[PDB]
Amino acid sequence: MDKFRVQGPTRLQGEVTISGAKNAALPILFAALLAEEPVEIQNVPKLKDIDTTMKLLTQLGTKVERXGSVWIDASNVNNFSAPYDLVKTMRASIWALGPLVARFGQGQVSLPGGCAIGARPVDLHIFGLEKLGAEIKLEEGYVKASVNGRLKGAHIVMDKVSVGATVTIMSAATLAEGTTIIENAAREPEIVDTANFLVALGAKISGQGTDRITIEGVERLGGGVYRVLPDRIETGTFLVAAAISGGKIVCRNAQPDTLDAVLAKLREAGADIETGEDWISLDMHGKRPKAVTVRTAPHPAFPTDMQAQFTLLNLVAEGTGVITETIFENRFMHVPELIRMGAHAEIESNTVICHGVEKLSGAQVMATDLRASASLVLAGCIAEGTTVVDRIYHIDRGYERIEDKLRALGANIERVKGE
Ligand SMILES: O=S(=O)(O)c1cccc2cccc(Nc3ccccc3)c12
Repeated sequence: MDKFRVQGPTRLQGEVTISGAKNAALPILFAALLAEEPVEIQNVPKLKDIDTTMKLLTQLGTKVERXGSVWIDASNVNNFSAPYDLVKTMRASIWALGPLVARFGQGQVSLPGGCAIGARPVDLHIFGLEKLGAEIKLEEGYVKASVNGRLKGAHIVMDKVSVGATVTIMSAATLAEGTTIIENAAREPEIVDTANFLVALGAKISGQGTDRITIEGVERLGGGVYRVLPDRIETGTFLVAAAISGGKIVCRNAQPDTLDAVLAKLREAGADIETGEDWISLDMHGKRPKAVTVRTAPHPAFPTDMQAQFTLLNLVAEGTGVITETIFENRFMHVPELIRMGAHAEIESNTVICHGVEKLSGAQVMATDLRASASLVLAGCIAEGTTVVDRIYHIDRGYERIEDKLRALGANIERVKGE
Protein backbone atom coordinates (compact mmCIF):
# COMPACT_ATOMS: atom_id res chain seq x y z
CA MET A 1 0.00 0.00 0.00
CA ASP A 2 1.88 3.06 -1.30
CA LYS A 3 2.09 6.31 0.77
CA PHE A 4 3.50 9.77 0.16
CA ARG A 5 5.99 11.08 2.72
CA VAL A 6 6.11 14.90 2.52
CA GLN A 7 8.50 17.33 4.26
CA GLY A 8 7.32 20.91 4.58
CA PRO A 9 7.10 23.81 4.42
CA THR A 10 7.83 24.44 0.74
CA ARG A 11 6.81 27.35 -1.53
CA LEU A 12 5.45 25.69 -4.67
CA GLN A 13 6.58 27.44 -7.84
CA GLY A 14 7.23 26.61 -11.45
CA GLU A 15 5.20 24.96 -14.21
CA VAL A 16 3.00 21.93 -14.67
CA THR A 17 1.58 20.39 -17.86
CA ILE A 18 -2.07 19.44 -17.46
CA SER A 19 -3.17 15.93 -18.53
CA GLY A 20 -6.25 15.23 -20.61
CA ALA A 21 -9.48 14.77 -18.62
CA LYS A 22 -10.21 11.15 -17.75
CA ASN A 23 -13.85 12.24 -17.36
CA ALA A 24 -13.99 13.30 -21.00
CA ALA A 25 -11.81 10.47 -22.32
CA LEU A 26 -14.19 7.88 -20.82
CA PRO A 27 -17.37 9.06 -22.50
CA ILE A 28 -15.51 9.62 -25.76
CA LEU A 29 -14.05 6.04 -25.66
CA PHE A 30 -17.56 4.61 -25.28
CA ALA A 31 -18.95 6.89 -27.96
CA ALA A 32 -16.27 5.47 -30.30
CA LEU A 33 -18.37 2.25 -30.38
CA LEU A 34 -20.49 4.27 -32.83
CA ALA A 35 -17.60 4.80 -35.29
CA GLU A 36 -17.50 2.74 -38.46
CA GLU A 37 -14.01 4.01 -39.35
CA PRO A 38 -10.76 4.28 -37.41
CA VAL A 39 -10.52 6.79 -34.62
CA GLU A 40 -7.49 8.28 -32.89
CA ILE A 41 -8.30 9.86 -29.50
CA GLN A 42 -5.40 12.06 -28.42
CA ASN A 43 -4.21 13.30 -25.04
CA VAL A 44 -5.68 10.36 -23.13
CA PRO A 45 -4.28 10.03 -19.61
CA LYS A 46 -2.79 6.73 -18.45
CA LEU A 47 -5.16 5.85 -15.62
CA LYS A 48 -6.84 2.68 -14.47
CA ASP A 49 -10.35 3.43 -15.74
CA ILE A 50 -8.88 3.99 -19.23
CA ASP A 51 -7.34 0.50 -19.10
CA THR A 52 -10.63 -0.98 -17.83
CA THR A 53 -12.49 0.70 -20.68
CA MET A 54 -10.08 -0.53 -23.31
CA LYS A 55 -10.46 -4.10 -22.02
CA LEU A 56 -14.26 -3.79 -22.11
CA LEU A 57 -14.19 -2.37 -25.66
CA THR A 58 -11.97 -5.23 -26.76
CA GLN A 59 -14.46 -7.82 -25.33
CA LEU A 60 -17.12 -6.27 -27.61
CA GLY A 61 -15.02 -6.86 -30.66
CA THR A 62 -13.31 -3.49 -30.86
CA LYS A 63 -9.61 -3.39 -31.88
CA VAL A 64 -7.84 -1.00 -29.47
CA GLU A 65 -4.22 0.12 -29.11
CA ARG A 66 -2.61 2.92 -27.14
CA UNK A 67 0.71 4.60 -26.41
CA GLY A 68 -0.36 9.39 -25.84
CA SER A 69 -3.32 8.40 -28.00
CA VAL A 70 -5.80 5.55 -27.98
CA TRP A 71 -6.53 4.16 -31.47
CA ILE A 72 -9.90 2.46 -32.05
CA ASP A 73 -11.35 0.31 -34.82
CA ALA A 74 -14.99 -0.52 -33.96
CA SER A 75 -15.82 -1.55 -37.53
CA ASN A 76 -16.22 -5.17 -36.42
CA VAL A 77 -17.82 -4.91 -32.99
CA ASN A 78 -19.47 -8.31 -32.77
CA ASN A 79 -20.45 -9.04 -29.16
CA PHE A 80 -22.99 -6.80 -27.55
CA SER A 81 -22.72 -7.70 -23.94
CA ALA A 82 -20.51 -6.06 -21.24
CA PRO A 83 -20.00 -8.83 -18.65
CA TYR A 84 -19.77 -8.69 -14.90
CA ASP A 85 -16.06 -9.40 -14.66
CA LEU A 86 -15.16 -6.49 -16.92
CA VAL A 87 -17.62 -3.98 -15.46
CA LYS A 88 -17.39 -4.67 -11.71
CA THR A 89 -14.74 -2.02 -10.99
CA MET A 90 -16.28 0.77 -13.09
CA ARG A 91 -19.76 2.24 -13.03
CA ALA A 92 -18.97 4.14 -16.26
CA SER A 93 -19.28 0.76 -18.08
CA ILE A 94 -23.00 1.58 -18.36
CA TRP A 95 -22.00 3.95 -21.19
CA ALA A 96 -21.62 0.96 -23.52
CA LEU A 97 -25.42 0.43 -23.53
CA GLY A 98 -26.60 3.44 -25.51
CA PRO A 99 -24.03 3.15 -28.31
CA LEU A 100 -24.67 -0.59 -28.71
CA VAL A 101 -28.47 -0.33 -28.96
CA ALA A 102 -28.24 2.78 -31.15
CA ARG A 103 -25.85 1.23 -33.65
CA PHE A 104 -26.76 -2.47 -33.55
CA GLY A 105 -30.32 -2.52 -32.19
CA GLN A 106 -29.30 -4.51 -29.11
CA GLY A 107 -26.91 -4.38 -26.20
CA GLN A 108 -26.67 -5.26 -22.57
CA VAL A 109 -24.57 -4.39 -19.54
CA SER A 110 -24.11 -6.34 -16.30
CA LEU A 111 -25.33 -4.50 -13.11
CA PRO A 112 -23.22 -5.39 -10.01
CA GLY A 113 -25.64 -3.66 -7.66
CA GLY A 114 -28.54 -5.73 -8.88
CA CYS A 115 -31.91 -5.02 -10.53
CA ALA A 116 -33.95 -4.60 -7.32
CA ILE A 117 -36.64 -1.87 -7.32
CA GLY A 118 -35.72 1.53 -5.92
CA ALA A 119 -34.08 4.68 -7.31
CA ARG A 120 -30.66 4.25 -8.94
CA PRO A 121 -28.31 6.24 -11.23
CA VAL A 122 -29.14 3.84 -14.12
CA ASP A 123 -32.80 4.82 -13.95
CA LEU A 124 -32.22 8.07 -15.92
CA HIS A 125 -30.21 6.19 -18.57
CA ILE A 126 -33.08 3.68 -18.93
CA PHE A 127 -35.59 6.51 -19.00
CA GLY A 128 -33.85 8.23 -21.87
CA LEU A 129 -33.28 5.09 -23.92
CA GLU A 130 -36.95 4.11 -23.54
CA LYS A 131 -37.93 7.64 -24.70
CA LEU A 132 -35.79 6.99 -27.82
CA GLY A 133 -37.78 3.84 -28.47
CA ALA A 134 -35.69 1.10 -26.88
CA GLU A 135 -37.31 -1.76 -24.99
CA ILE A 136 -35.40 -2.21 -21.70
CA LYS A 137 -35.45 -5.52 -19.83
CA LEU A 138 -33.84 -6.03 -16.44
CA GLU A 139 -33.16 -9.78 -16.31
CA GLU A 140 -30.44 -12.15 -15.04
CA GLY A 141 -28.22 -9.43 -13.63
CA TYR A 142 -28.19 -7.31 -16.85
CA VAL A 143 -29.87 -4.17 -18.16
CA LYS A 144 -30.75 -5.20 -21.76
CA ALA A 145 -31.88 -2.84 -24.50
CA SER A 146 -33.28 -3.61 -27.98
CA VAL A 147 -35.04 -1.83 -30.79
CA ASN A 148 -36.39 -2.91 -34.20
CA GLY A 149 -34.45 -0.76 -36.61
CA ARG A 150 -33.26 2.70 -35.56
CA LEU A 151 -34.04 4.62 -32.37
CA LYS A 152 -36.37 7.59 -32.94
CA GLY A 153 -35.76 11.14 -31.77
CA ALA A 154 -37.82 12.44 -28.85
CA HIS A 155 -38.22 15.52 -26.66
CA ILE A 156 -36.74 14.31 -23.38
CA VAL A 157 -37.05 16.20 -20.10
CA MET A 158 -34.54 14.90 -17.57
CA ASP A 159 -35.97 15.42 -14.13
CA LYS A 160 -32.47 15.62 -12.59
CA VAL A 161 -29.31 17.04 -14.18
CA SER A 162 -27.09 13.99 -14.80
CA VAL A 163 -23.73 13.81 -16.61
CA GLY A 164 -24.09 10.03 -17.02
CA ALA A 165 -27.56 10.02 -18.53
CA THR A 166 -26.88 13.12 -20.62
CA VAL A 167 -23.99 11.27 -22.26
CA THR A 168 -26.00 8.07 -22.79
CA ILE A 169 -28.90 9.87 -24.38
CA MET A 170 -26.92 12.35 -26.51
CA SER A 171 -24.65 9.60 -27.83
CA ALA A 172 -27.47 7.17 -28.71
CA ALA A 173 -29.49 10.01 -30.26
CA THR A 174 -26.77 10.61 -32.87
CA LEU A 175 -27.93 7.53 -34.86
CA ALA A 176 -31.67 7.85 -34.21
CA GLU A 177 -34.14 8.87 -36.92
CA GLY A 178 -35.19 12.45 -36.34
CA THR A 179 -34.40 15.08 -33.71
CA THR A 180 -33.84 14.65 -30.01
CA ILE A 181 -34.02 17.52 -27.58
CA ILE A 182 -32.61 16.90 -24.09
CA GLU A 183 -33.91 19.38 -21.47
CA ASN A 184 -32.01 19.86 -18.15
CA ALA A 185 -28.90 18.49 -19.82
CA ALA A 186 -25.70 18.43 -17.80
CA ARG A 187 -23.44 21.31 -18.87
CA GLU A 188 -20.01 19.97 -17.89
CA PRO A 189 -17.06 20.70 -20.20
CA GLU A 190 -16.69 16.91 -20.55
CA ILE A 191 -20.23 16.80 -22.09
CA VAL A 192 -19.19 19.57 -24.52
CA ASP A 193 -16.04 17.57 -25.42
CA THR A 194 -18.04 14.36 -26.00
CA ALA A 195 -20.50 16.27 -28.15
CA ASN A 196 -17.72 17.79 -30.26
CA PHE A 197 -16.09 14.38 -30.64
CA LEU A 198 -19.42 12.98 -31.92
CA VAL A 199 -19.73 15.91 -34.31
CA ALA A 200 -16.19 15.20 -35.58
CA LEU A 201 -17.44 11.71 -36.53
CA GLY A 202 -20.36 13.22 -38.42
CA ALA A 203 -23.04 13.77 -35.79
CA LYS A 204 -25.20 16.88 -35.68
CA ILE A 205 -25.35 18.37 -32.16
CA SER A 206 -25.93 21.89 -30.87
CA GLY A 207 -26.53 23.51 -27.49
CA GLN A 208 -23.88 21.44 -25.74
CA GLY A 209 -22.72 23.36 -22.64
CA THR A 210 -26.27 24.74 -22.18
CA ASP A 211 -29.24 23.22 -20.40
CA ARG A 212 -30.70 22.10 -23.74
CA ILE A 213 -29.00 19.87 -26.29
CA THR A 214 -30.41 19.23 -29.76
CA ILE A 215 -29.26 16.22 -31.79
CA GLU A 216 -30.36 15.56 -35.37
CA GLY A 217 -29.73 11.85 -36.00
CA VAL A 218 -27.74 10.51 -38.94
CA GLU A 219 -27.51 7.03 -40.49
CA ARG A 220 -23.91 6.28 -39.57
CA LEU A 221 -20.82 7.85 -38.05
CA GLY A 222 -17.36 7.79 -39.60
CA GLY A 223 -13.96 8.18 -37.97
CA GLY A 224 -11.24 10.74 -37.39
CA VAL A 225 -8.85 12.27 -34.88
CA TYR A 226 -9.88 14.14 -31.77
CA ARG A 227 -7.91 15.53 -28.82
CA VAL A 228 -9.41 15.21 -25.32
CA LEU A 229 -9.67 18.54 -23.44
CA PRO A 230 -7.47 19.30 -20.34
CA ASP A 231 -8.45 18.05 -16.87
CA ARG A 232 -9.92 21.20 -15.16
CA ILE A 233 -9.84 19.65 -11.67
CA GLU A 234 -6.17 18.67 -11.96
CA THR A 235 -5.62 22.26 -13.12
CA GLY A 236 -7.54 23.69 -10.17
CA THR A 237 -5.57 21.48 -7.82
CA PHE A 238 -2.19 22.82 -9.00
CA LEU A 239 -3.51 26.44 -8.96
CA VAL A 240 -4.56 25.91 -5.33
CA ALA A 241 -1.14 24.36 -4.64
CA ALA A 242 0.49 27.64 -5.58
CA ALA A 243 -2.24 29.75 -3.91
CA ILE A 244 -1.76 28.21 -0.47
CA SER A 245 2.07 28.22 -0.47
CA GLY A 246 2.77 31.84 -1.44
CA GLY A 247 3.88 30.49 -4.82
CA LYS A 248 3.66 31.19 -8.52
CA ILE A 249 2.73 28.71 -11.22
CA VAL A 250 1.96 28.45 -14.87
CA CYS A 251 -0.32 25.55 -15.93
CA ARG A 252 0.40 24.49 -19.54
CA ASN A 253 -2.01 22.55 -21.83
CA ALA A 254 -4.86 24.20 -19.96
CA GLN A 255 -8.29 25.49 -20.93
CA PRO A 256 -9.19 28.65 -19.01
CA ASP A 257 -12.86 28.77 -19.91
CA THR A 258 -13.54 25.49 -18.09
CA LEU A 259 -12.65 27.23 -14.78
CA ASP A 260 -14.48 30.55 -14.66
CA ALA A 261 -15.83 30.05 -11.12
CA VAL A 262 -12.58 28.62 -9.78
CA LEU A 263 -10.44 31.47 -11.16
CA ALA A 264 -12.89 34.07 -9.86
CA LYS A 265 -12.76 32.46 -6.39
CA LEU A 266 -8.95 32.39 -6.44
CA ARG A 267 -8.87 36.09 -7.36
CA GLU A 268 -11.12 36.71 -4.27
CA ALA A 269 -8.49 34.89 -2.20
CA GLY A 270 -5.90 37.36 -3.45
CA ALA A 271 -4.29 35.53 -6.38
CA ASP A 272 -2.95 37.49 -9.36
CA ILE A 273 -4.15 35.46 -12.36
CA GLU A 274 -3.51 35.77 -16.09
CA THR A 275 -4.66 33.44 -18.86
CA GLY A 276 -3.77 32.65 -22.43
CA GLU A 277 -5.25 30.38 -25.08
CA ASP A 278 -3.74 27.30 -23.42
CA TRP A 279 -2.24 28.43 -20.15
CA ILE A 280 -3.18 29.94 -16.78
CA SER A 281 -0.68 31.66 -14.49
CA LEU A 282 -1.24 32.29 -10.78
CA ASP A 283 1.02 34.39 -8.56
CA MET A 284 0.51 34.97 -4.81
CA HIS A 285 3.45 37.46 -4.67
CA GLY A 286 4.48 35.53 -1.58
CA LYS A 287 1.21 36.33 0.26
CA ARG A 288 -1.05 34.16 2.42
CA PRO A 289 -4.52 33.67 0.95
CA LYS A 290 -7.60 35.60 2.18
CA ALA A 291 -10.64 33.57 3.32
CA VAL A 292 -13.42 33.06 0.80
CA THR A 293 -17.05 31.88 0.70
CA VAL A 294 -17.57 28.76 -1.44
CA ARG A 295 -20.83 27.19 -2.52
CA THR A 296 -20.68 24.13 -4.79
CA ALA A 297 -23.30 23.81 -7.54
CA PRO A 298 -23.66 22.24 -11.04
CA HIS A 299 -21.28 23.43 -13.73
CA PRO A 300 -20.60 26.27 -14.70
CA ALA A 301 -20.88 27.20 -11.01
CA PHE A 302 -18.21 26.23 -8.44
CA PRO A 303 -17.30 22.51 -8.75
CA THR A 304 -17.68 20.05 -5.91
CA ASP A 305 -14.48 18.31 -7.12
CA MET A 306 -12.51 21.43 -6.00
CA GLN A 307 -14.26 21.72 -2.58
CA ALA A 308 -11.71 19.85 -0.53
CA GLN A 309 -8.89 21.90 -2.06
CA PHE A 310 -10.63 25.19 -1.30
CA THR A 311 -11.44 23.94 2.23
CA LEU A 312 -7.65 23.62 2.71
CA LEU A 313 -7.08 27.10 1.19
CA ASN A 314 -9.52 28.60 3.74
CA LEU A 315 -7.90 26.69 6.59
CA VAL A 316 -4.58 28.44 5.99
CA ALA A 317 -6.10 31.76 4.94
CA GLU A 318 -6.49 35.06 6.76
CA GLY A 319 -10.09 35.15 8.04
CA THR A 320 -13.11 32.93 8.60
CA GLY A 321 -14.65 31.48 5.46
CA VAL A 322 -17.52 29.06 4.86
CA ILE A 323 -17.60 26.08 2.45
CA THR A 324 -21.10 24.90 1.52
CA GLU A 325 -21.49 21.61 -0.29
CA THR A 326 -24.80 21.20 -2.09
CA ILE A 327 -23.88 18.28 -4.39
CA PHE A 328 -22.73 15.71 -1.84
CA GLU A 329 -23.65 17.80 1.25
CA ASN A 330 -21.39 15.39 3.22
CA ARG A 331 -18.07 15.24 1.37
CA PHE A 332 -15.99 16.40 4.38
CA MET A 333 -13.64 13.60 5.44
CA HIS A 334 -10.63 15.76 4.75
CA VAL A 335 -11.76 18.07 7.63
CA PRO A 336 -10.95 15.90 10.66
CA GLU A 337 -7.54 14.99 9.16
CA LEU A 338 -6.70 18.71 8.54
CA ILE A 339 -7.76 19.45 12.14
CA ARG A 340 -5.17 16.90 13.21
CA MET A 341 -2.62 18.96 11.29
CA GLY A 342 -3.63 22.03 13.30
CA ALA A 343 -6.59 23.42 11.36
CA HIS A 344 -9.57 25.06 13.07
CA ALA A 345 -12.97 24.25 11.65
CA GLU A 346 -16.50 23.13 12.64
CA ILE A 347 -18.69 20.90 10.40
CA GLU A 348 -22.29 21.96 10.70
CA SER A 349 -24.99 20.53 8.49
CA ASN A 350 -23.71 20.67 4.88
CA THR A 351 -21.13 23.34 5.68
CA VAL A 352 -17.63 23.73 7.08
CA ILE A 353 -16.85 26.93 9.00
CA CYS A 354 -13.12 27.55 8.48
CA HIS A 355 -11.01 29.74 10.79
CA GLY A 356 -7.70 30.19 9.02
CA VAL A 357 -4.39 29.56 10.79
CA GLU A 358 -0.89 30.63 9.82
CA LYS A 359 0.67 27.23 9.73
CA LEU A 360 -0.24 23.54 9.76
CA SER A 361 1.87 20.78 11.36
CA GLY A 362 2.77 17.46 9.79
CA ALA A 363 0.76 14.36 10.68
CA GLN A 364 -0.05 10.85 9.46
CA VAL A 365 -3.29 11.30 7.50
CA MET A 366 -5.55 9.43 5.12
CA ALA A 367 -8.72 9.91 3.08
CA THR A 368 -10.48 7.68 0.51
CA ASP A 369 -11.83 10.43 -1.75
CA LEU A 370 -9.12 11.29 -4.22
CA ARG A 371 -9.68 15.06 -4.04
CA ALA A 372 -9.56 15.00 -0.23
CA SER A 373 -6.46 12.79 -0.50
CA ALA A 374 -4.77 15.14 -2.98
CA SER A 375 -5.66 18.00 -0.63
CA LEU A 376 -3.88 16.17 2.19
CA VAL A 377 -0.72 15.93 0.06
CA LEU A 378 -0.90 19.70 -0.67
CA ALA A 379 -1.37 20.25 3.06
CA GLY A 380 1.81 18.23 3.70
CA CYS A 381 3.74 20.44 1.29
CA ILE A 382 2.99 23.57 3.30
CA ALA A 383 2.87 22.07 6.83
CA GLU A 384 5.81 22.22 9.22
CA GLY A 385 7.64 18.89 9.33
CA THR A 386 6.72 15.44 8.11
CA THR A 387 3.35 14.42 6.71
CA VAL A 388 2.56 10.86 5.62
CA VAL A 389 -0.47 10.44 3.36
CA ASP A 390 -1.65 6.81 3.22
CA ARG A 391 -3.56 4.88 0.56
CA ILE A 392 -2.58 7.24 -2.22
CA TYR A 393 -3.57 4.74 -4.90
CA HIS A 394 -6.86 6.66 -4.82
CA ILE A 395 -4.94 9.71 -6.06
CA ASP A 396 -3.18 7.60 -8.66
CA ARG A 397 -6.56 6.68 -10.21
CA GLY A 398 -7.22 10.33 -11.01
CA TYR A 399 -3.83 12.02 -11.34
CA GLU A 400 -0.79 10.92 -13.33
CA ARG A 401 2.30 10.76 -11.00
CA ILE A 402 1.26 13.69 -8.85
CA GLU A 403 4.47 13.46 -6.79
CA ASP A 404 6.62 14.12 -9.86
CA LYS A 405 4.57 17.18 -10.85
CA LEU A 406 4.72 18.45 -7.23
CA ARG A 407 8.45 17.73 -7.00
CA ALA A 408 8.92 19.84 -10.17
CA LEU A 409 7.32 22.71 -8.21
CA GLY A 410 9.72 22.37 -5.29
CA ALA A 411 7.95 19.84 -3.05
CA ASN A 412 9.98 17.42 -0.95
CA ILE A 413 7.94 14.28 -1.52
CA GLU A 414 8.65 10.56 -1.78
CA ARG A 415 6.47 7.58 -2.71
CA VAL A 416 7.15 4.91 -0.07
CA LYS A 417 6.38 1.29 -0.87
CA GLY A 418 4.36 -0.73 1.62
CA GLU A 419 5.65 1.79 4.17
O1 LIG B 1 -24.85 0.89 -9.83
S1 LIG B 1 -24.81 -0.47 -10.90
O2 LIG B 1 -25.87 -0.15 -12.32
O3 LIG B 1 -25.40 -1.94 -10.06
C1 LIG B 1 -23.48 -0.72 -11.39
C2 LIG B 1 -23.43 -0.75 -12.81
C3 LIG B 1 -22.23 -0.96 -13.54
C4 LIG B 1 -21.02 -1.15 -12.87
C5 LIG B 1 -20.99 -1.14 -11.44
C6 LIG B 1 -19.75 -1.33 -10.81
C7 LIG B 1 -19.65 -1.32 -9.40
C8 LIG B 1 -20.81 -1.12 -8.63
C9 LIG B 1 -22.11 -0.92 -9.21
N1 LIG B 1 -23.19 -0.73 -8.36
C10 LIG B 1 -23.38 -1.27 -7.07
C11 LIG B 1 -24.27 -0.59 -6.17
C12 LIG B 1 -24.56 -1.15 -4.88
C13 LIG B 1 -23.96 -2.38 -4.46
C14 LIG B 1 -23.08 -3.03 -5.34
C15 LIG B 1 -22.79 -2.50 -6.63
C16 LIG B 1 -22.23 -0.93 -10.66
